[PDB]
Amino acid sequence: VTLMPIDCELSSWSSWTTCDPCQKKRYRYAYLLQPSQFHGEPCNFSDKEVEDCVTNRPCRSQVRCEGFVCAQTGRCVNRRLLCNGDNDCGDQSDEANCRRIYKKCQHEMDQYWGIGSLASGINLFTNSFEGPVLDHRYYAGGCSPHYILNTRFRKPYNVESYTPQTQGKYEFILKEYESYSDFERNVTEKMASKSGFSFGFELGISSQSDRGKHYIRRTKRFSHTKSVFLHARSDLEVAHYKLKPRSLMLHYEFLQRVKRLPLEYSYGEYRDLFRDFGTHYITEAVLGGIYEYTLVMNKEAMERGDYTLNNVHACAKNDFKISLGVSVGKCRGILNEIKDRNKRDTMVEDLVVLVRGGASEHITTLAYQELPTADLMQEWGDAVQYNPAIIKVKVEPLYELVTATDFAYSSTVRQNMKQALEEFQKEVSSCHCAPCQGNGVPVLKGSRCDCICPVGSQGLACEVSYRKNTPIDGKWNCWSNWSSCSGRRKTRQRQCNNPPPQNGGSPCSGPASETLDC
Amino acid sequence: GNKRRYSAWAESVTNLPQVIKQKLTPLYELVKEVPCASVKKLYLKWALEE
Amino acid sequence: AATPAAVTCQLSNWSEWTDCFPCQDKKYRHRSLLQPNKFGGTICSGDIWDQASCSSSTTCVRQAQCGQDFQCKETGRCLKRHLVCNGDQDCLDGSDEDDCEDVRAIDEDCSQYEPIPGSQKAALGYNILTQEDAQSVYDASYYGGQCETVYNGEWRELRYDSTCERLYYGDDEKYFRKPYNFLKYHFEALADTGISSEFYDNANDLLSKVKKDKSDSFHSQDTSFLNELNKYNEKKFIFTRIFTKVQTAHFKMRKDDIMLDEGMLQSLMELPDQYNYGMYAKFINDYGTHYITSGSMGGIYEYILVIDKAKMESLGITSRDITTCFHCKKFGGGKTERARKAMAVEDIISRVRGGSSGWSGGLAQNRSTITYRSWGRSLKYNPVVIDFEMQPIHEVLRHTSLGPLEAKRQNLRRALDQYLMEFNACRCGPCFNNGVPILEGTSCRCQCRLGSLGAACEQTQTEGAKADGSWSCWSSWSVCRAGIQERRRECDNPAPQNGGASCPGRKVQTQAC
Ligand SMILES: *[C@@H]1O[C@H](CO)[C@@H](O[C@@H]2O[C@H](CO)[C@@H](O)[C@H](O)[C@H]2NC(C)=O)[C@H](O)[C@H]1NC(C)=O
Repeated sequence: VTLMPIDCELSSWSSWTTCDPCQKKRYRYAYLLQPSQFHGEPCNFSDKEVEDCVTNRPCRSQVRCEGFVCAQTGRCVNRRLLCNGDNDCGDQSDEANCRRIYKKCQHEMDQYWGIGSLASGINLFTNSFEGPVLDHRYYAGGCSPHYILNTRFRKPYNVESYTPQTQGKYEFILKEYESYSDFERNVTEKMASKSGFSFGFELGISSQSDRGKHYIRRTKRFSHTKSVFLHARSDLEVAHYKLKPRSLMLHYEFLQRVKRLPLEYSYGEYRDLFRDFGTHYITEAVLGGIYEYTLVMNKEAMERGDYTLNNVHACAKNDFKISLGVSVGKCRGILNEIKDRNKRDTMVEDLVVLVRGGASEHITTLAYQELPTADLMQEWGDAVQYNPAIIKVKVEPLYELVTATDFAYSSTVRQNMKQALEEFQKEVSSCHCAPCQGNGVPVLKGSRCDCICPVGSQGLACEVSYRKNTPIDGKWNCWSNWSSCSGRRKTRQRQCNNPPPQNGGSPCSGPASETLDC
Repeated sequence: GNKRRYSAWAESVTNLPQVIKQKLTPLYELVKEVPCASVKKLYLKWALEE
Repeated sequence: AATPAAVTCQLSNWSEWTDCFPCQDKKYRHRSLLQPNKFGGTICSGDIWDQASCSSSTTCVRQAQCGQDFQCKETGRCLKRHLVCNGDQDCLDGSDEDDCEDVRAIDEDCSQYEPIPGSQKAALGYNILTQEDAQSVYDASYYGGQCETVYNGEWRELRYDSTCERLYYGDDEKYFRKPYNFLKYHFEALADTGISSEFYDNANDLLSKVKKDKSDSFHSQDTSFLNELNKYNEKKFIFTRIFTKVQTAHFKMRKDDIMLDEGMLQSLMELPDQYNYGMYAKFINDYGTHYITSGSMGGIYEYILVIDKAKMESLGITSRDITTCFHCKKFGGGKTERARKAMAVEDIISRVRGGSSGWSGGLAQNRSTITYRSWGRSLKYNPVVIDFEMQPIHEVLRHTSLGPLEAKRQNLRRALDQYLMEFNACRCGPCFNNGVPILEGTSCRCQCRLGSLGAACEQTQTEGAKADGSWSCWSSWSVCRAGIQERRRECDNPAPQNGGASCPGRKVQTQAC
């Protein structure tokens, strides 16, 4: 069989760690040794295990709150943020039982459109949003007037600026190429010969020989090649967002999940943390939308035509007359004719379209195969104001949120996150997968790996295509372990997909080998 | 581009204008109202040079 | 292949009644499905599962499932007490909101925002054997007293005030209340389109003619031979594929403290801690083999068109003719034959998953800027679960607020392992011609693609075409004589009929004793 399903493999357990003095629990975990692929069996969702403990030792109490404590959330909030007219808890505790609530933001104020998306962490290795890490609805007062057009906004406490730095870059490149070549010949041969004798002597003798020969040859060959490349792209930018550098108010959920992290290092918990919330958070971003269109046409026609003819004639007549008469007429011929015609017509077309940001109406109409009307591009860019994608991102790793202001043992947790994150970058890399066929890209998807098959390819491994051969791009295998310290080094065999096969495409990226101080 | 589209854009700019011409002042001239402000202003000058 | 025969659906005898469960006053018993009805034949009227009223002679000693937590009367949902009188009915009983003297016990002023539309399907269980929604696993309507909202980026909706001439967008539905079980519900407008189109057309023609003539006359003899062959071959192949995938949401389900649906909760507590296959089988059949924990919400369109045309024509003729003269005699003979064969086959599949019956039908009929735009508009209102990740139904238990449940969880794992290889579609017989076997309840179908007809898709309007094999069901486990057990399966249900693909997976399976 061509395919062979490969089941998930994951390691034997770690040791149990020692009982966590605060969590009164102990932990155990396993590493994903091999993701399941090609419809292999998926492993049980138990790469983590947990146990309860006796309290072999106490630990530090939860960090002192000098402010008010929000009853349900336990958000430590400043006493100036009570009776404020705003919920600063995610709960009414701040405003609960206030004798008088002094509404500061009396006006009608909108939140910045999509601002709460940016409070989500991202998995940088996936570039995909995760659970909320920051609370962008916490205003902590504020109520400075921020306007966009006539619409006035209330900025989150966390956000330093959200400002409509509008810009747009269009780019159109059309390249059409034609070649034709034609070749013909016409060629002809005819030969005729006669020889006869007729004499009187009494006696009479006569002889006649007839020869005719014709040869004809024709050849025709035609090639027609017609090639079109059309790449169009619109980069639209609508707002600039920056997070404040300092004293961020975290989201409750992230706060608590951090609170539950073990003080002893055990990768499984920080792994689950990243899988919930990801690895990084967005300090600065450019918000807008992308449209990108790319069509490839190759039209190749060839014709070949051949004609061959041979003709031969022979007749001979010899007659002797002296009454006596004898005659023979003897004649023979062969005709040969060949016609041979071969024609091939091949058309290969592919299109890819890609859109981000805006309303679904505009997104899909732009997802049709026709280049858009300027009107619909206007309508799309109008609607991107309200539902933009994130074009540019500048990120900081999530551990930079872990701050003593919020968490006991902040340094320890921070360091654990660094270590865990480093291991996480290894374990979640796509390098681990078996190679796709068909120039497919393996996307690791938790414990199993999916081949994103290109346009014109199908099946679990992209094994189905009508194209006989197409360039296969090279893919790195996983980088080696760290070389033992006398200097530090890694290597990549560029092997996992071989770059050369099937008119092999690009070689892999550099570097093939990476070296460092220990 | 169409006369309408250019016209309408040139209208909209009045409400979402960008900075297009500027005369700059060095950022250290703003180091102010902080402890050791006078010293930090020199160290920020040097850091801008760096 | 001639039609296979019907078989009657067949069930084993009843298992014995379970002892009458003290809290439920119910006896239970199960049959096992020894044979579905397969290719027609008598369906079972018997169900696989049966339950009967029975007084237990013993009290519900366990009824005290919860202490300090507030437990609803109707249902074992135990709530953290801040939720009592919190203003939101946190169980179907509503008792947590009953007799609440303290109106200021309400948690927050959230209710103006309605729940995310379409959030309910993310709650429902999934049955991988039938690809059908189950009952709810998650409580889709539970907020835990929290007021997490979600910015609906498509909130814009034109309104015209005739009295003003103002043309404006109505603010309504600018946000949705996120249900507690959703960790995230990222509105994110994406589209990706991919098209390929490949045309291969080849035509070849040959002619070959021989004449061979001899005449010799004084008595007259004259012999002529002709051989001529003409042979035409044409093959025309068109394949085009369009995949346009639109996304509007990414949603993820919390891995912690999953608030099970009330019905699921009850049904779960009713399960015995001892293994009883019938009970857990019923549970899986109700809530599905699998529950979902990752989502995108989207519309999808796919268009596939394949046309093959081939024409082959041949003529052959020979003659030999001969003559003897001076009385005169003439003879001749030879072989001539003529044939033409031609065929064309064409099919299209156009399918849309997305937000309106009218426009999704229209776009299934007719691809255009008009149907793409109007279907995209319709996706504003009725997006669909376009992709999801899932886990076995038993893994929720680890993640529930309840605790270990590990007896139940292991029982459910065993039951699943069985159920997946009892109600498996493989046990419906060979669907020929790439028909899909389906086992619903106790009964089988073959779903036939349009070329095929009949109970097994067996008869075909044309006489033979490439159709793929499929696996038989796994045999029983061997005895494990060593510490290892074996299981065997063959790519013969059906065999690849005309050299279609051999089915890809393992022929042989092996297992720890
Ligand atoms: C080979 O001979 C054919 C037949 O004469 C040529 O094609 C003809 O060309 C004349 C003049 O251009 C036209 O008036 C005829 O209509 C053509 N007939 C056909 C059947 O094509 C052909 O051009 C010649 N090719 C070469 C290379 O000499």
